[PDB]
Amino acid sequence: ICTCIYRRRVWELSKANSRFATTFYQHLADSKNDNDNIFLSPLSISTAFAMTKLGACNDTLQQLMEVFKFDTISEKTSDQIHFFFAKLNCRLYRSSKLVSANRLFGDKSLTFNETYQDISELVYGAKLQPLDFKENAEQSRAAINKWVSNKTEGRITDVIPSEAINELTVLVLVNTIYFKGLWKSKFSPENTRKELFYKADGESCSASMMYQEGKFRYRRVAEGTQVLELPFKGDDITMVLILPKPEKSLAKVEKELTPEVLQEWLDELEEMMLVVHMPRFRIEDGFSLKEQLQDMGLVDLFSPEKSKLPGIVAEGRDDLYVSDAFHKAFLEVNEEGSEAAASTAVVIAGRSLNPNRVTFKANRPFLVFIREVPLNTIIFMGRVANPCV
Amino acid sequence: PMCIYVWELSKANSRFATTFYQHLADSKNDNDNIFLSPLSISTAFAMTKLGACNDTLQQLMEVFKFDTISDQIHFFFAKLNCRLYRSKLVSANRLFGDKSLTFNETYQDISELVYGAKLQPLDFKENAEQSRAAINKWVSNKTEGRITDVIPSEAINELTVLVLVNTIYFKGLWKSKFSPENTRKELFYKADGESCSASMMYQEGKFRYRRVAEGTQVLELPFKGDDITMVLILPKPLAKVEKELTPEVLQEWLDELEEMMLVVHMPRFRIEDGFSLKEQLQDMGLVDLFSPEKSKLPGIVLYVSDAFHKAFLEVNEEGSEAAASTAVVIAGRSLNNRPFLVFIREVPLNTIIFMGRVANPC
Repeated sequence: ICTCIYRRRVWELSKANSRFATTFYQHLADSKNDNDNIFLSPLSISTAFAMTKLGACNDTLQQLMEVFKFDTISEKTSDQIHFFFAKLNCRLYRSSKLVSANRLFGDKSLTFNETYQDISELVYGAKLQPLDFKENAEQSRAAINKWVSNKTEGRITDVIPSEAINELTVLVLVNTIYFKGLWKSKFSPENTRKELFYKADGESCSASMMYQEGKFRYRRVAEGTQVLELPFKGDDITMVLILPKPEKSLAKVEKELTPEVLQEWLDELEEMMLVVHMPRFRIEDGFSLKEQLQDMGLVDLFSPEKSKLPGIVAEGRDDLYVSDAFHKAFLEVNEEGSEAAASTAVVIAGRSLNPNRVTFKANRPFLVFIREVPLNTIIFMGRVANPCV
Repeated sequence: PMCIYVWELSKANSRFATTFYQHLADSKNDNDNIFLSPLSISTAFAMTKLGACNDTLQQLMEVFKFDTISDQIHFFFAKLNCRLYRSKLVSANRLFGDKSLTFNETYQDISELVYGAKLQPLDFKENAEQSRAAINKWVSNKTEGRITDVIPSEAINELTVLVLVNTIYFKGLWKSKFSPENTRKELFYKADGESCSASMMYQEGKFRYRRVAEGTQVLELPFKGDDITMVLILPKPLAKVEKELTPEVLQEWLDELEEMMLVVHMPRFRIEDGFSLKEQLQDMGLVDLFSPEKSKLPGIVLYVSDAFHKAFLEVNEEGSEAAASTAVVIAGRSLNNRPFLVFIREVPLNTIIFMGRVANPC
């Protein structure tokens, strides 16, 4: 945009968004078997719900502000949050594509308040779309899924699974962020070799390991955890990997992740000339945020008995509540970046490199982050626990 | 003339190129970068050839591989040169002989018509040093200021008869220029246990590539006229390809190149190298010409005493400039992970004109 209440601005909100991001990851991770891959965008989640908060009141509002940690932005009122999001968004959605598919669908004569409509449209770029859930749920589901697959250029198709929508749904929320980007320092396909990945428990399996030597921001911190930042073409988006000393389990790294120690690691990285080895991997993960969030304190927005949602009116039957909330994420990373494999081979001539150069061999499970650096905003988060094919 | 005893010529020449390289390579150490122009050396000696005779003429015909294609060779070399000097590829040839000696007419007439070589009088007999200093000055002008010292110091003395000189100079712009904005400095740790600073260039584009046998990468960067080209040979992360380099090999590699897209990283550097042609040439077979009691050289007014060579190359963002001379001195006292191969070839006539080894680019 660039030009009911509870209680630079971009730096404050990025911090809030990061604390939620860590906590939601730690919970989601806690819920899972270690050999499972995780990948999700906290920013679409915090953004989708900050857009939804626009219509809530009384206690619903009060806890949205609290679950997503926006209440950490001291001396600010809930309305102020949407200005901060307006700023953050302007900047974010200016060889790095960031496409945000985000929407609130609903209809059984659900009329959104004029201003809800307008601020969602202005600050979040969302449309609050009337969809006939009542008479034709299957076409409604199909329609939603088609809208997302259009926004995400064909990747992320089955957002809304099947049964989750039917002639009883009121409002459903769907969000994702799509990123397509090329590596700053591409790997050459001629040095992609099958090697052994050593799983969280036990199994050795074959991943296609990529290799390159280059200058990257790296540091080896406490308990031998190596942090490494690889960048995309155009130095504002980077991928940060975290690989623990093989004695220490990643699981433990997850458990001790404060956003504060995450930052502390970033400040300890320096440009350094090293040898990189990391698998090519595809991670796709999608889910209903609803149970996860409920368990974290977001109860009232989903309860027909408790949802204070002034923003939306229905003729007579006012017990409007968020029936479901879905989120999917897809990452396919290879030698070129997060985009189409083209056979760009690489020839480096005239480089004699020091022995006793540090090696980075992510051949055992590691965390992944996709960080927007100027804004310091975590766009994606994950754990490549098994890239075997 | 006395004692006779195009692609064909290009082939002959190339066979000498590689064979000269290996003899020069094994006298050097792999830490050394080494640069020369085969074409210059074969030009200057195919010019000295018009004065030789009996066994010397034969030995010259046999190590500069003209034997593979006597008098007609010089017709062919001017034809070759006619198809070759016309974006800056230029040559110059010149004889500097003693002011008092009366040089043979017909010798001088073949030299000018066939090679563009004029006889210029100098006083070797009495004012030797100003004469060698004069020759070096001609070379500088004809190589735009790059080959400056060719003739050493103590080579020309009171008894020097003729100094035959050749010059080639090239300057060309890249078909795809490397942009300077993203040229990166970085430490090159040379095997002499030290870190010297290098400056690498980066670009991405379609280039004729092929990773041939044993994983050796071969890359051909074209210059603007698409006729002169730079070929790089990089080993799979050494001396090996040098010891296996024939004109055959080079052809086969260049034959299986594919137009593919790559990211190229190559250092911005300048390399200069100079050396006496003497021993290598002799034990390649050319013994008689340097050896006083055997050198059958009638046609000129006589033994060759020592030949000297020097060359220059500089690769940069916009293109590269290279230069070389061979100076054959007739009766003057004789004296004197890292590396990749570089070839600057003219494709239509397969003329290797410059050839080298780049090691240190600091």
